[PDB]
Amino acid sequence: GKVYKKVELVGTSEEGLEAAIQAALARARKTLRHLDWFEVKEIRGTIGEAGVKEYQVVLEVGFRLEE
Amino acid sequence: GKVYKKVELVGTSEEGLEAAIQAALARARKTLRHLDWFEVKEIRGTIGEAGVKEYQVVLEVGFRLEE
Amino acid sequence: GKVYKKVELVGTSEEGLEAAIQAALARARKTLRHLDWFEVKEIRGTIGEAGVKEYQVVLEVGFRLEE
Amino acid sequence: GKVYKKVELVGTSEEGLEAAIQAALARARKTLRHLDWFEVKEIRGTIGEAGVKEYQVVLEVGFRLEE
Amino acid sequence: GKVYKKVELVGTSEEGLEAAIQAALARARKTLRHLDWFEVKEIRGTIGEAGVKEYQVVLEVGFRLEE
Amino acid sequence: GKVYKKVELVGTSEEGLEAAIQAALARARKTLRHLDWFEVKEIRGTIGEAGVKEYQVVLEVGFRLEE
Amino acid sequence: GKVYKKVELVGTSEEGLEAAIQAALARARKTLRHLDWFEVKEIRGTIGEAGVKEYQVVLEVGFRLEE
Amino acid sequence: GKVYKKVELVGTSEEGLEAAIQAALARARKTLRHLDWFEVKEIRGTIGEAGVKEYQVVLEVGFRLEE
Amino acid sequence: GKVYKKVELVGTSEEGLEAAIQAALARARKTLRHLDWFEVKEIRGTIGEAGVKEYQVVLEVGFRLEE
Amino acid sequence: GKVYKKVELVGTSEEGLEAAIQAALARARKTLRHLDWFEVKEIRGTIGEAGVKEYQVVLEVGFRLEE
Amino acid sequence: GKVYKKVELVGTSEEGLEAAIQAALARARKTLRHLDWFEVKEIRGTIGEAGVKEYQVVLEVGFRLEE
Amino acid sequence: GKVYKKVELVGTSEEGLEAAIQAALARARKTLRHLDWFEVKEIRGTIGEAGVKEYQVVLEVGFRLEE
Ligand SMILES: CC(C)(COP(=O)(O)OP(=O)(O)OC[C@H]1O[C@@H](n2cnc3c(N)ncnc32)[C@H](O)[C@@H]1OP(=O)(O)O)[C@@H](O)C(=O)NCCC(=O)NCCS
Ligand SMILES: CC(C)(COP(=O)(O)OP(=O)(O)OC[C@H]1O[C@@H](n2cnc3c(N)ncnc32)[C@H](O)[C@@H]1OP(=O)(O)O)[C@@H](O)C(=O)NCCC(=O)NCCS
Ligand SMILES: CC(C)(COP(=O)(O)OP(=O)(O)OC[C@H]1O[C@@H](n2cnc3c(N)ncnc32)[C@H](O)[C@@H]1OP(=O)(O)O)[C@@H](O)C(=O)NCCC(=O)NCCS
Ligand SMILES: CC(C)(COP(=O)(O)OP(=O)(O)OC[C@H]1O[C@@H](n2cnc3c(N)ncnc32)[C@H](O)[C@@H]1OP(=O)(O)O)[C@@H](O)C(=O)NCCC(=O)NCCS
Ligand SMILES: CC(C)(COP(=O)(O)OP(=O)(O)OC[C@H]1O[C@@H](n2cnc3c(N)ncnc32)[C@H](O)[C@@H]1OP(=O)(O)O)[C@@H](O)C(=O)NCCC(=O)NCCS
Ligand SMILES: CC(C)(COP(=O)(O)OP(=O)(O)OC[C@H]1O[C@@H](n2cnc3c(N)ncnc32)[C@H](O)[C@@H]1OP(=O)(O)O)[C@@H](O)C(=O)NCCC(=O)NCCS
Ligand SMILES: CC(C)(COP(=O)(O)OP(=O)(O)OC[C@H]1O[C@@H](n2cnc3c(N)ncnc32)[C@H](O)[C@@H]1OP(=O)(O)O)[C@@H](O)C(=O)NCCC(=O)NCCS
Ligand SMILES: CC(C)(COP(=O)(O)OP(=O)(O)OC[C@H]1O[C@@H](n2cnc3c(N)ncnc32)[C@H](O)[C@@H]1OP(=O)(O)O)[C@@H](O)C(=O)NCCC(=O)NCCS
Ligand SMILES: CC(C)(COP(=O)(O)OP(=O)(O)OC[C@H]1O[C@@H](n2cnc3c(N)ncnc32)[C@H](O)[C@@H]1OP(=O)(O)O)[C@H](O)C(=O)NCCC(=O)NCCS
Ligand SMILES: Cc1cc2nc3c(=O)[nH]c(=O)nc-3n(C[C@H](O)[C@H](O)[C@H](O)COP(=O)(O)O)c2cc1C
Ligand SMILES: Cc1cc2nc3c(=O)[nH]c(=O)nc-3n(C[C@H](O)[C@H](O)[C@H](O)COP(=O)(O)O)c2cc1C
Ligand SMILES: Cc1cc2nc3c(=O)[nH]c(=O)nc-3n(C[C@H](O)[C@H](O)[C@H](O)COP(=O)(O)O)c2cc1C
Ligand SMILES: Cc1cc2nc3c(=O)[nH]c(=O)nc-3n(C[C@H](O)[C@H](O)[C@H](O)COP(=O)(O)O)c2cc1C
Ligand SMILES: Cc1cc2nc3c(=O)[nH]c(=O)nc-3n(C[C@H](O)[C@H](O)[C@H](O)COP(=O)(O)O)c2cc1C
Ligand SMILES: Cc1cc2nc3c(=O)[nH]c(=O)nc-3n(C[C@H](O)[C@H](O)[C@H](O)COP(=O)(O)O)c2cc1C
Repeated sequence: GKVYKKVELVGTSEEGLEAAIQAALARARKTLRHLDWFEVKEIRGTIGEAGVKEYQVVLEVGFRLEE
Repeated sequence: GKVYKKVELVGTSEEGLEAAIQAALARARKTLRHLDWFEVKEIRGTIGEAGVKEYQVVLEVGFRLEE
Repeated sequence: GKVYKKVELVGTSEEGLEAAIQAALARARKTLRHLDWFEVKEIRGTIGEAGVKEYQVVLEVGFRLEE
Repeated sequence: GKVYKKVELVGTSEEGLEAAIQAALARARKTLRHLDWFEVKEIRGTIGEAGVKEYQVVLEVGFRLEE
Repeated sequence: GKVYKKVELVGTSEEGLEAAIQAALARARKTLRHLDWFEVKEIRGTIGEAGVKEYQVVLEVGFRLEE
Repeated sequence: GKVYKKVELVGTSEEGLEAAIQAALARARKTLRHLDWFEVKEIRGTIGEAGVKEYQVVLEVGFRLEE
Repeated sequence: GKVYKKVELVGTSEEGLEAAIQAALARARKTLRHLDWFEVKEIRGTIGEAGVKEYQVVLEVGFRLEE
Repeated sequence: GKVYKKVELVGTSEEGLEAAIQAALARARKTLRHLDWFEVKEIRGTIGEAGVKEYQVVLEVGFRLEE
Repeated sequence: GKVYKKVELVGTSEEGLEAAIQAALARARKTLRHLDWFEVKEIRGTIGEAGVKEYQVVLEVGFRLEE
Repeated sequence: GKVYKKVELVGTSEEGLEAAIQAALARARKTLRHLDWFEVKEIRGTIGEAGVKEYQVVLEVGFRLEE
Repeated sequence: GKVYKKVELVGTSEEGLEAAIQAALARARKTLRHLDWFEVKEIRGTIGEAGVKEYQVVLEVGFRLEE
Repeated sequence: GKVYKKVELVGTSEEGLEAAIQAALARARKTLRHLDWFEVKEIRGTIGEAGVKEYQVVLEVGFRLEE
């Protein structure tokens, strides 16, 4: 009946984990419709002078295909 | 030489597992050419009053890239 | 806000995979309320004289906790 | 000597990841005694108009069995 | 005391998943004795014009070694 | 037909691995009926002055559900 | 801030593993901009009369999304 | 140069884990030559009136192929 | 050319996940130079009377080796 | 319909990874018919005075069963 | 607050599994302070004329870092 | 009896995979004694204008502890 597609995005943020996830989802929303669920695959990031520099949440986003 | 792409789809069906897989592949065939193989990643679904409500087969579909 | 619980069941059937899943969900329904989704963890079984004897679907069942 | 049990819960929250984990543990505390440790199995969630709608932390909770 | 061996087979069928599993077990029975249990490792297949062309169930078969 | 449930326990012992497994199964037997099989998921433990202090075997226990 | 996308390709070559990876990346470069990193997921291949016939490197390619 | 083969066996014993492993290796030694190393894949078993009934160590055994 | 080393740390914090990661990286920075990236392996923790007591992020830290 | 068997071999070579894989397949070819595909499970090896001493590619080889 | 380090050791013994684990922890204790917990990653070993020759337990050891 | 330690290194090279592994092992040899075996955990790398820029082999190196 219904068919969904999953797309793997990496959301990044210097503020936090929630912000990194939201960054990815805010970009998906600009282009994709019927965004339904997400799955966090891994949490990575870079290290700077002040500790964590950039949080990087690797993310699978599922959306319903039209037509 | 050849390069293939894999795309992750979720086929759903109220009838059965085979029907769920076929639903995903029937939607892929509308848009993609040179579909070659698939790999079932996981089997999930929803529960209703009569037991299984919707079978949901998470699926990787491999196809040959042109040019 | 909401909290769900997951419970690991193994549904068995001599007839097929769908029947094995349905057996587990039919038993869960007798006792548990607000059954929402399931996840197939593995498919196993026994072998007899006529091939497959019993299909055994190891299954995670998610339901909403009350109150 | 001692025997512990592990139970798989899914804590949900619209506010954040920490709130989702706390939701699950607050519900466990109402019913279970000698809660000791937890293990995050996966982080999932739903998508709405404003990005993340509901954070969902799938969680294993370990507690000491009495007697 | 007892020692079992596991052998990895791939059963294929154009008709369905159950038929693929049965194809592997029917071939094992021709040659091996004391076949006891099986474990499905992965589900793959090929794609044709009519959707799924051949279902391919990768399968571990366990049997008791004699003597 | 039949439906089984799996429950995740952690047996602990200062004496050894076998004693840790037996501790979990001895506690299960007090409360659960038709215990059939177990699966070791992981082996952990604590460290003291004399080496290993407590062996901790994380364990899945499968039993047949009644009625 | 930044958002990356990951795409799963399978590079193939009769010459070697490096050539298979390079095949996939050369095809990505024709169409995608800001290609940054790759991750080898698995190495497979076909067998002919002279041993290995075609090396097949399944590959995840990460690139920065524009705008 | 050298080629090794791996074979998956399941050693069982009512006495203990070490005895289960040794049961598998004692049977391998009767038939196979140049046995070099082993890898424990999982530890399972059955449950009886007195706790553990039979320990079952699933095992990969590596040996050098002749010629 | 370049060689990096990875070290596995567990950062802990009573405040949150981000604080737990930062605690680990702040300790690494005291002793190690050329810290570049991190990978979260798992998220665990302890439970107290107020829910989560201590967040524990198991973490791999990668840094470039000198000379 | 068709049934395939998978066999786990370890090909070794002092010259390189491709040579290690080819060593395994060249030995399989001597004894087995209808060799079709392979899957690299892991890459290991030994260390000597001059760096890598022996590359060791653990390999699954799939072939069609006759008759 | 607190930061722990994990180190991966392989304890070996001809006597048994418990002895292999203890061998690793006895060596760690000579050099490292505040050893707290361990995690068994895998169980391997070598094969001789009399069956198992050497048990080899690959082990992660966690200890609290000072100051 | 014997105790080994494992250390996780990432060897990099612009020339190839073998060169990346050798880079890691050549650096280990400068400082560590009784290097015995290695295990490749993952293969990653960076992308430049000419395809692959730097191969990066994440590697576990095992060596016998002295004394
Ligand atoms: C390049 C790329 C990142 C740009 O992404 P993007 O900005 O989201 O662009 P897309 O065209 O993919 O956007 C979605 C499209 O599907 C439509 N769409 C949105 N929601 C949809 C839905 N739920 N179902 C079906 N179609 C949908 C949109 O209308 C849009 O189509 P449009 O041309 O009418 O505007 C992206 O297209 C990509 O990575 N695709 C694959 C590229 C690739 O891997 N190449 C192969 C190299 S070997
Ligand atoms: C949105 C989406 C789901 C729509 O699905 P769809 O029905 O397949 O629509 P598409 O436009 O992708 O159709 C397939 C395209 O692939 C092409 N194609 C099919 N098979 C091909 C092959 N073997 N080789 C090369 N191209 C091929 C088709 O010709 C078509 O392109 P065209 O419009 O130039 O003729 C899909 O485009 C997509 O996932 N893109 C979004 C990716 C994404 O997540 N973007 C980033 C968001 S932040
Ligand atoms: C090639 C192969 C698929 C042949 O399949 P097959 O049709 O089942 O043929 P078999 O040789 O296994 O015949 C069955 C054998 O198992 C024995 N057997 C059956 N049940 C048994 C049991 N429960 N306990 C012990 N032996 C049993 C039979 O007696 C027979 O042995 P026999 O020839 O001494 O009489 C399979 O044997 C194989 O893949 N061999 C290994 C190939 C390999 O890996 N090569 C080395 C690496 S290159
Ligand atoms: C078939 C497919 C692989 C072909 O890819 P391709 O030929 O290499 O190139 P595409 O046309 O998809 O992508 C190139 C586009 O991405 C853009 N792109 C490249 N780098 C980009 C970047 N970093 N950021 C945003 N966009 C980028 C290019 O400018 C181009 O866009 P434009 O032509 O609209 O200006 C691709 O269309 C695809 O797989 N899409 C998804 C198909 C799918 O899953 N279908 C659903 C079936 S159910
Ligand atoms: C011992 C062993 C390594 C020998 O390897 P080998 O050099 O390849 O010898 P094989 O017996 O496997 O040779 C292949 C056999 O199967 C046949 N065979 C080859 N290709 C075949 C195919 N595509 N389909 C069916 N059979 C095939 C060959 O003709 C040969 O049979 P034959 O001797 O009856 O002529 C291997 O047979 C083996 O691992 N056996 C199992 C050992 C084991 O684990 N048993 C339990 C001990 S605890
Ligand atoms: C059933 C089974 C476990 C019993 O086999 P077994 O008791 O170990 O005896 P096998 O003959 O197979 O293997 C031992 C033989 O290998 C040979 N051998 C031993 N080690 C060897 C090695 N290192 N290299 C090459 N040959 C070796 C020996 O000569 C010995 O006796 P042989 O002269 O008859 O060949 C085994 O035959 C089997 O599982 N085969 C595969 C079954 C299968 O999956 N086939 C397809 C069915 S769908
Ligand atoms: C004990 C321990 C936790 C303390 O960690 P620590 O505070 O970082 O102490 P270190 O010994 O690593 O000191 C850091 C050293 O690394 C050096 N270093 C830092 N960055 C470096 C870089 N990027 N390249 C090369 N060297 C570097 C520093 O210069 C310093 O060297 P110094 O002694 O010349 O001043 C840690 O040393 C340890 O776990 N070592 C291994 C213990 C072990 O497992 N042994 C076997 C037990 S069985
Ligand atoms: C920074 C670092 C990589 C430098 O590595 P390095 O170049 O190999 O230098 P090291 O001093 O650690 O290693 C060589 C030492 O190990 C010894 N060694 C070599 N082989 C040995 C063996 N098999 N058994 C015991 N010791 C051995 C050498 O003799 C030498 O000791 P010595 O200088 O006292 O004579 C290393 O200090 C490190 O990674 N430490 C851990 C970092 C860490 O996790 N710290 C905690 C931060 S929060
Ligand atoms: C060779 C090696 C195994 C020797 O192990 P070792 O027996 O523990 O010897 P170390 O020198 O590390 O001694 C342990 C140190 O940890 C310190 N220490 C012990 N417990 C501690 C704790 N919990 N917190 C902080 N420091 C602690 C000890 O005091 C000692 O340091 P000190 O002698 O300077 O006072 C070495 O430590 C090692 O594995 N280092 C890694 C080197 C490496 O990776 N090489 C680069 C590869 S290219
Ligand atoms: C394979 C798959 C995984 C899903 N995972 C989740 C989950 O992570 N959490 C959740 O709330 N919903 C999950 N969903 C349910 C989807 O959000 C569901 O499709 C949506 O609620 C209704 O679908 P629709 O787009 O047809 O309206 C999942 C659905 C599928 C197909
Ligand atoms: C990584 C990968 C995985 C594949 N898996 C399968 C498989 O699951 N089953 C199968 O029959 N063929 C499998 N194939 C073979 C493809 O179907 C093959 O590319 C096709 O048969 C011929 O390729 P073509 O598109 O160039 O004609 C696989 C190929 C690749 C690249
Ligand atoms: C298998 C297992 C896993 C554990 N994991 C953790 C951990 O994640 N973090 C932690 O602080 N304690 C962990 N613990 C320690 C428990 O919290 C421990 O049982 C408790 O601190 C003391 O036990 P008690 O209930 O008998 O008082 C673990 C214990 C077991 C049995
Ligand atoms: C490691 C292993 C896995 C097994 N898994 C299953 C299972 O998937 N389902 C099942 O019904 N029996 C399973 N069994 C039980 C076997 O079927 C059992 O050996 C058989 O019922 C009785 O053994 P026998 O050949 O000595 O008569 C398993 C046994 C072992 C050794
Ligand atoms: C999740 C993720 C994984 C990455 N893995 C690697 C790695 O495998 N090796 C590497 O050199 N760089 C890796 N990078 C770093 C990227 O190459 C990095 O984004 C690039 O060097 C700079 O990003 P830019 O496109 O914004 O300039 C990774 C980055 C992300 C987001
Ligand atoms: C992939 C593979 C895995 C191995 N694992 C181990 C191990 O677990 N422990 C060990 O002591 N030796 C291990 N070895 C080393 C073998 O025992 C080695 O082949 C033997 O010591 C010497 O080989 P030979 O049969 O040619 O004499 C391994 C070898 C290979 C090929």
